[PDB]
Amino acid sequence: GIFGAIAGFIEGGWTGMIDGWYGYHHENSQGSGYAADRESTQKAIDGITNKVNSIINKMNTQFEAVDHEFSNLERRIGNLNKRMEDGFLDVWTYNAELLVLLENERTLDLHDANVKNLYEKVKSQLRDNANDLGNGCFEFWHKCDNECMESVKNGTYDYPKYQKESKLNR
Amino acid sequence: GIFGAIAGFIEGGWTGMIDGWYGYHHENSQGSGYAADRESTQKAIDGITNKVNSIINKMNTQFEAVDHEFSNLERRIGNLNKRMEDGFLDVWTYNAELLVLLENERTLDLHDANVKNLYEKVKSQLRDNANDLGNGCFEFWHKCDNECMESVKNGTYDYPKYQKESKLNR
Amino acid sequence: GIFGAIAGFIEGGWTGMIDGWYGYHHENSQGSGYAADRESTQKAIDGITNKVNSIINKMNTQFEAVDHEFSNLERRIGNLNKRMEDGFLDVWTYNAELLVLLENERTLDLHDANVKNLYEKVKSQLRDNANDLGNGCFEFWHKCDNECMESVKNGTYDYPKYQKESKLNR
Amino acid sequence: SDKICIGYHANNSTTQVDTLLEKNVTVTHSVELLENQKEKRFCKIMNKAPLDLKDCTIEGWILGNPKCDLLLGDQSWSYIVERPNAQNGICYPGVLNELEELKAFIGSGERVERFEMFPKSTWAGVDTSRGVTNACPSYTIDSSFYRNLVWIVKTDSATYPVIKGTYNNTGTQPILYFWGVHHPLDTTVQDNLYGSGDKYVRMGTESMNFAKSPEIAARPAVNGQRSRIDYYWSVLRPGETLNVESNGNLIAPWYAYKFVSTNKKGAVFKSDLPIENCDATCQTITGVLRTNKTFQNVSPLWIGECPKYVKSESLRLATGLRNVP
Amino acid sequence: SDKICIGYHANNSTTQVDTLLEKNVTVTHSVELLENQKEKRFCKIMNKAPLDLKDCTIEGWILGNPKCDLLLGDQSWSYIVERPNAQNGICYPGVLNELEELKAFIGSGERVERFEMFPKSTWAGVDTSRGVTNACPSYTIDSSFYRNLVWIVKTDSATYPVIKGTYNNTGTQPILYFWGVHHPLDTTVQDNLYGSGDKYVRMGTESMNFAKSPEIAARPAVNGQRSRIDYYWSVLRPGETLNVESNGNLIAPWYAYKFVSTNKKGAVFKSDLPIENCDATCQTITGVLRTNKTFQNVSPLWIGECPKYVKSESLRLATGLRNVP
Amino acid sequence: SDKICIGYHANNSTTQVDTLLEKNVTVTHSVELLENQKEKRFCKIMNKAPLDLKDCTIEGWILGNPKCDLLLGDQSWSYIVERPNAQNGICYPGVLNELEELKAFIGSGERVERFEMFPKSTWAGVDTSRGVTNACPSYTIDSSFYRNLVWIVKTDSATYPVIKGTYNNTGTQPILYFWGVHHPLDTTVQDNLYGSGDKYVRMGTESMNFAKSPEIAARPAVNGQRSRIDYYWSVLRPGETLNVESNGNLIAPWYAYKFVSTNKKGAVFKSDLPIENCDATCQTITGVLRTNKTFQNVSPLWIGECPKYVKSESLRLATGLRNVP
Ligand SMILES: CC(=O)N[C@@H]1[C@@H](OC2O[C@H](CO)[C@H](O)[C@H](O)[C@H]2O)[C@H](O)[C@@H](CO)O[C@H]1O
Ligand SMILES: *[C@@H]1O[C@H](CO)[C@@H](O)[C@H](O)[C@H]1NC(C)=O
Ligand SMILES: *[C@@H]1O[C@H](CO)[C@@H](O)[C@H](O)[C@H]1NC(C)=O
Ligand SMILES: *[C@@H]1O[C@H](CO)[C@@H](O)[C@H](O)[C@H]1NC(C)=O
Ligand SMILES: *[C@@H]1O[C@H](CO)[C@@H](O)[C@H](O)[C@H]1NC(C)=O
Ligand SMILES: *[C@@H]1O[C@H](CO)[C@@H](O)[C@H](O)[C@H]1NC(C)=O
Ligand SMILES: *[C@@H]1O[C@H](CO)[C@@H](O)[C@H](O)[C@H]1NC(C)=O
Ligand SMILES: *[C@@H]1O[C@H](CO)[C@@H](O)[C@H](O)[C@H]1NC(C)=O
Ligand SMILES: *[C@@H]1O[C@H](CO)[C@@H](O)[C@H](O)[C@H]1NC(C)=O
Ligand SMILES: *[C@@H]1O[C@H](CO)[C@@H](O)[C@H](O)[C@H]1NC(C)=O
Repeated sequence: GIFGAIAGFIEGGWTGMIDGWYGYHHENSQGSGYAADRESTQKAIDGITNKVNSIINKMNTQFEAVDHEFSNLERRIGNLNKRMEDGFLDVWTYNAELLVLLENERTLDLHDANVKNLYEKVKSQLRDNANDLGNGCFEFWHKCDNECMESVKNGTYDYPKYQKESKLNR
Repeated sequence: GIFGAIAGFIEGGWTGMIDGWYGYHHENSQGSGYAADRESTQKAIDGITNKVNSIINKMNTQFEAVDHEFSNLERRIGNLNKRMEDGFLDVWTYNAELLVLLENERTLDLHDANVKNLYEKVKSQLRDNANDLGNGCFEFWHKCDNECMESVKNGTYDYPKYQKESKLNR
Repeated sequence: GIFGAIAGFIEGGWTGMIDGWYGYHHENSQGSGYAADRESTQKAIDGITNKVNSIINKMNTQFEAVDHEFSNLERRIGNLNKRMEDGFLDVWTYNAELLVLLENERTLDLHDANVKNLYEKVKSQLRDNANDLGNGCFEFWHKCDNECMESVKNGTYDYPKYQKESKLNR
Repeated sequence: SDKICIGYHANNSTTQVDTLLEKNVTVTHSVELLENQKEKRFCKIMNKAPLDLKDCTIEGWILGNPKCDLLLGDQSWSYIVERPNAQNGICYPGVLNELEELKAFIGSGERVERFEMFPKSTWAGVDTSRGVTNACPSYTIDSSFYRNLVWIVKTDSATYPVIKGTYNNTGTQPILYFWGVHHPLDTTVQDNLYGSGDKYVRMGTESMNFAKSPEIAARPAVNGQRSRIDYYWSVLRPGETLNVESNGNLIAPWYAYKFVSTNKKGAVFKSDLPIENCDATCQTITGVLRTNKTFQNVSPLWIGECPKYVKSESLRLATGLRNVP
Repeated sequence: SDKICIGYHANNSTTQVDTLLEKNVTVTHSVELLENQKEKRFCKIMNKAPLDLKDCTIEGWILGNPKCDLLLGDQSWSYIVERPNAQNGICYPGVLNELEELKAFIGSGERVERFEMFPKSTWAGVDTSRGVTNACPSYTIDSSFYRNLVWIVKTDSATYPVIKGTYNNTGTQPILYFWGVHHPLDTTVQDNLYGSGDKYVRMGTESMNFAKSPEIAARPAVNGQRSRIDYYWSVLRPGETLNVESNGNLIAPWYAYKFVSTNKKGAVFKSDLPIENCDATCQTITGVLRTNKTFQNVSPLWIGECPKYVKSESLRLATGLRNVP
Repeated sequence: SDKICIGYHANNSTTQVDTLLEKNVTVTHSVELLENQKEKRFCKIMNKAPLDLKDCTIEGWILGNPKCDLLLGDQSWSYIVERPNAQNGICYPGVLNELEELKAFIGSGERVERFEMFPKSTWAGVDTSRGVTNACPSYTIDSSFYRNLVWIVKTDSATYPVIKGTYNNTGTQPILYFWGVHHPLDTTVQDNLYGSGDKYVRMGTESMNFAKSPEIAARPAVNGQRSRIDYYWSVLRPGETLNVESNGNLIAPWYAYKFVSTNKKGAVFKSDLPIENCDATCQTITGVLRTNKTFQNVSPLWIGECPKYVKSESLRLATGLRNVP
C-alpha cells in the first residue's frame, strides 16, 4: 500500500476477523478477540460496489460488427470495413485493460488508507496512556476492561480518567 | 475522504468561513472567529483550474457526422456509415462520463489531503504547547491572544516563548 | 506533493545522495553523509518500471491508415474513409495525452508518499529520544554513533537503551 | 498489560489481480468481468427459430432451385443459417446482379410470403410450359427450372410476339421479385427459341427502369451449359406498379415475396453448428453466451443482447484487499 | 482555554456530483461541461446566409424546374436548407443518375454562377422552341420545361440531322452541367419527335465519355407521362472541352453553373425550422448552440465550430469539496 | 548534537513534464514515449526491395506503355513507389475501367510473372501486325502500342471475320489480364478498320461475362486523337477458362501476369524520396523510423512494424520525482 499500513507497518492480516475488512484485536483480563469496525467497512463496501457498478454501467454499449459480403470489385470498402471493425475492437480492448489496471491500483490504496485512518483515530485518543509498539498494536499503561475497550472503538475514550495510573506505570 | 479529515476526524465544515476553502477557527479571551489560509486555498484553486483546463483542452476535437444520403442499392455502406458514427459517439461518451467519475473522486481526495496537511503544519509548530484533541482543534497549554493566534496562522509561532508556561499547566 | 513532504515540509532535495531516490543524511562525531534507503527505492523502481511497461504493452496496437484512391464519383466513401481515419487518430491522441497527464500526477504522489512514510518510520522508533527540528530532521537527545545510526536505518533502534540518557538532556 | 491492535481481513483466497504497479497480487475478494464460455449451437431468439437453409444457398432458396423445395413458401426467422458447403444455388450458369446487396436486404427482414405475381397466362402468344433444362433438376425430374421464374420460348408454329404484363402493388408490404435475360451460346439456339431479329427486355416502375439485350456467345461449360442467364432482382414498393415488356429472351417473374422488414438488425451466419430446441438472448456466430458479465472474448458477430467483445483473456477487478494470512 | 482549530469551507450549495465511489455527493463548487440548450432556428454562419430552397428540392433547383424561378441565377450560401415536404423537383418522370453523389458535390460548394453554356442556335436543323410539356408547368404557363435544358425535336418538314456542339472551359472554375435522354413510351412518338432510325446521344471530354440509345417502352404514368427521361450531370474541369453529338432523343444542356468549392466542409439540412436574421458560430440540424461549454447533447450534425456531441444528460465536474454545513 | 534527516534525491536535470495539476514540472528522471525522427529515404523491408516505377504510372507499367519497357517482365516487391510527376501512363486516350480497384488489387500483391496469354496467331483472318499509333511512341519508334495488347484491324482484301480465342488457367496462380474496345471518331474510320455492320466484343468465364459495342463519336483531341479506347481488366482465377469472341473493335489481350498475393498488407507510396540500399523494419511514406518507442508523429501511412501514430509533439512520462537541488 501507499499509505504504508497494509503489508505494512502492520505486516499481515487476520483470518480470525470474520465479520469485516478492517477492525480491532484486543486482550485484557476478561479475555481477547477480534471485532470489525462496521462503519468503515460498510462505507468501503458501498464505495467499491458503486465503483464496480459504475464501470459495468459505463461499459454497457456494444460495437456491432456485421456479416455483409463484398465483391471482387469492392476490395476497398471491404477493407474499410475490416480496418474500422478492428479499430474499435482495439480501442475498447485498451480501455478495458487499462481501466482494470488503474482501478486495481487505486482500490488497494483505498483499503490501505482506511486501515491507516483507523489506526490514527485510535492513536489520537490514547496518546501517552499507551505505548505504540510499531505493529499497529497499543499496550496500555493501565487497566483497560471491556467497557474501556468499547470506549476506544466507539471514539469516546477519556484520557483524563487513566492519566493517573498511566503516568506512574510509565 | 481517503486522508481521513473531511467528514472526517474533522466532522463537519464551516459555513462561517466565507473567504477560502481551508482555514482556521479560534477562541480566546478577546473573542472568536474564522479565517482562511490563503496560500493553500490559492494553490488548490490553481491546481483544480489547471485540471479543468487540461480536460477542456484534450477534449477539444470533434468527430463530424455527415448528412450524405445513400441509395436503395447502398444498404451496406449506408450501414457502415451508421455503425461508424455510433461507434465514435459511444467511445467519446464513455471517455467523458468515466473521466468525470474518476476525476471527481480524485478531486475530493485532494481537498481532503490539503486539510490534513494544514492540520499537520499547525501540529508541528505547537508541539506539546497544545493538546491535540483529535477533531482538528488544539487546546493551548497557555494564554494565546490574537497576536499569538496570527502567529500560528502566518507560520511564525515561537514555541520557546510559551514552553515554560505550557509545561507548568500540562 | 499531496502527502506534503516533497517541496514539502521537507523543502528541497539532495544532490549529494547519489545512490537512490529516498534516504538519509546524518551527522555525528565520526562524520556526516548521505545514504539511500535501498528497500524503498528499489520497491519504487519496480513499481514505476511496471507502470511504464504496462502502458507500453497496452498501447502496442496500431490503427493502419491506407493509401487507396477514390474516383470523382466516390466522394461519399472517400470522405467516410477520411472521417474514420481522423476519428481514430483523435481517439488515440486523446488517450495517450490524457494518460500521461494523469499518470504523471499520480507518480509524483507516489514518490511524495514514500518519502513521508520513511519519515514516519523513523519518527516511530525515535519517539522522545529525539527532537523534531523541521525539514524532516531529528536531533538526538543522546550520543548516536554510526552503529546507532545504522540501527535507525535498518529498523532496529532500541529506545530503552538511550531513554535514561535522553531524559537528562531536556 | 492490555493490547488493543488495529488490523485487516485475511482469508484462504489464492485469486490474483494486476495493477499498474504490481503483477500477481493476491486479494481477498475480486470480480471477473469477462465471459469466455459458449454453448456451440444455434438457439431461438425472442422465441423465434432461425432458418436453416440446409443444402441450399440464399440464391437457391430465393430463386426457387427445384432442389430447394423443402424451403418453398412462407418463412419467419430470427436469423439465417447458411451452411458453408451448400450445393444447391444457381443451377443454370450466370450472375445474379447486385448479389451482395441482395444478401444484405434479405438479412434485414424477418418474414417472406410467397405468392404468384405474374401467372403464366399473363404472356400472350408464347409457350410457357417447355422452359426447362438438365442443368437444373429436381430429385425426381432430371430436367426442371427455378420455381420463381418462367423461361418463355416461342411456339413451334409462330413468331415470338411482343409480350406484356403489369402488377400494381396495392398491398402494405414491399415485394421482392426476380427476372433474367437469356444469353444463348450461338445464333442457331437464338433462332430456335425466340426467332430472328433485335430482341429486348424492358421493365419499369414509377422509380426504376431496365433495358437489356441478348449477348450471344459461347462461354465455358458450367453444368453442361455454354449459354448463360443474367439474373436480376428488385423491390416493388407499396403503391408502385411494374410494367414488363419483351419480344424475346425474357426469363419472366412468376412467384415473388411479400417482404417484411425488421425494426431490429438481422444476421446471416455461415456455420456448421447444430440448431437445437433451446432459447437464448445472445447468439454469436460461434455459439450462445448465457452470462451476466459485461465483456466477452467469443465473437464480434451476433444477434440479441450480448456483452462487449474484447481481445482479453481476463478482466478481473479487485474488490477486497491484499491477502496476507 | 484558548482553541485554534483547522477546518474547511461549507456553504448552502445543493448541487451534486457523482464519483466512482459515491453518487449524489453535494459539493461546494462545481462546473457543468455539457450544453443542452439550443435556439430552434437557422442563422447566418460567417456572416453568410443559408440557402432556403423553400418549395423546391435540390433536383428542382439545379435542373431549373419552372416553379423554381425564385431560385434562378447566382447563389451564395453557408449551408443549404431543404424542406422535407418540398413539391417541386423532377417534374418530368425519370431518374437523375448518381443523385447521391450530386447531392454531395453540391453540398461541398459555396457559390454557383448561372450562364448559357450552349445557346439554342448551337443546334442546326432542328426545332429548339417547342420542347415543352404539361408534366412540367410554371405558375402562368401550364406547359413548360426545365430552364437549364432544351428538349430538341425535329422540324415538321424534315429529318432530325446530326447535331453538334462544343464548349471549351477557358475559365478558372469547374462547371456543373446537365443533360438527358428521352425514352418515349412507343414507336409512334419516337417517329413524331425524332424520325425513324437507330438514334444516339454521345458526349465527351478529355476524361469522360457517354453514349446512350433510346429505350422505347410504356412505363407507369407519373404526372401524366408514360415516357421517361434519364437525367445526367457532370463537371467540366478548368481547361477541359465538351463535345456533344446526337441524331435524336437529346435533352440538351442550355444553362450550367460555374461552381466554386468550399475549402471548409459544407452541409445540407433537411429541416422545417425557420431561417431568421441572426448570426451564429455553431449551427446544428436542430438548432444553434451559443455556448462556451466543451460538450453538447443536441445533435451530431452541424457546421461551424461546435462542441463535441455525446449522449450524456450532464457532465458536472467537482471543483470545491464535499459540503457538510 | 547528532542529526538524522529524511529526504529525497536531486540532480542536474532540467527536463520537464506536465500533470493535470501543474505544467512545466522539472523531474529527476523521465522517459519519452514518442518518436519524431525519420531517415528521409525508402529502404528494403523483409530484405525485399521496393519497385520504383520511375517515369511511369501504375497504368503505364501494367498496360505496357512502350516508354515503360525498363519495367517489362517479372517483378517482386515489398511495396511500390509511384513518383508524383510520372508522365507515361495511358498514351491512347480513354478510361481504364475500375481504376481505383485495380490500383488496390495490384497493391495487395508481391510478384507478377509476365507471359504470352494469347499469341497473335490466335486471331484468324485479321491483321495483327499494324495496330500502332503516334499517340503512343517508344524512345526510338515514334508510332507504337502497348506491349500487353494487340490492336487488331481487318486485312485490306477482306471482311473482319468472327475471331475467337480461349485460355484455360491450369496453373496455381490467378492471372491479371487486360483488353479494350476501340471507339472511332466517325463512321469512315469504323469502316476502314473493321468494315460495316453491328460490331461486338464479348468475353466470358465460369463466373463473369462482358459485352460491349462501339460508340462512334468525335471527342476532344488528346495526344492527337479524337477517337478513344475503353480499357478493361480482370482476374482469371485458378481453374477458370476465358473465351473471347469479337467481329470488330477488339483491343485484344496479348501478354498478362500470373499474380501472387501477399498474406501481409501491401502499400503504394506516391513520393519523391530516394530509394537506397538499406534495410528497415518500419517504412513510412515520409521516411523510415528506427526506434523502440511506442508512439510516433511522422505519418499514419506505412508498411512493416511501426509505432502508433498520434498528433502529439511529445509524450514524456515522469519516472523520478520533482527536482529541487
Ligand atoms: C484526314 C486527316 O488528316 N485527319 C486528321 C487526323 O490526324 C490523325 O488521325 C488519324 C485518324 O483519323 C490517324 O490516327 C493519324 O495517326 C492521326 O495523325 C485525325 O483523324 C483527326 C483527329 O483524330 O484530325 C484530323 O485533322
Ligand atoms: C475457504 O474459506 C471459506 C469462507 O469464505 C470456507 O467456507 C471454505 O470452505 C474455504 N475453502 C477452502 C478451499 O479452504
Ligand atoms: C499470475 O502470475 C503467475 C506466475 O506465478 C502466472 O502463472 C499466471 O498466469 C498469472 N495470472 C494471470 C491472470 O495472468
Ligand atoms: C480446363 O482444365 C482441364 C484441362 O485439362 C479440363 O479438365 C477442363 O475440361 C478444361 N476446361 C475447358 C473449358 O477447356
Ligand atoms: C446562498 O447564499 C447567498 C447568501 O450570501 C445567497 O445569495 C443565495 O441566494 C443562497 N442560496 C440559497 C439556495 O439559499
Ligand atoms: C441525484 O440523486 C437524486 C436522488 O436524491 C436524483 O433525484 C437525481 O436524479 C440524481 N442526479 C443525477 C445527476 O443523477
Ligand atoms: C481551349 O482554348 C485554349 C485557347 O484560349 C487553347 O489552348 C486550346 O486549344 C482549346 N482547347 C480545345 C480542345 O479546343
Ligand atoms: C394502383 O393502385 C390504385 C388502385 O386503386 C391507384 O391509385 C393507381 O391508379 C394504381 N396505379 C397505376 C399505375 O395504375
Ligand atoms: C552538475 O552536477 C554534478 C554532480 O554530478 C557536478 O559535478 C557539476 O559541477 C554540476 N554542473 C554544474 C555546471 O554545476
Ligand atoms: C514548458 O513550459 C515552458 C515555460 O517555462 C515553455 O517554454 C515550454 O515550451 C513548455 N514545454 C512544453 C513541452 O510545453
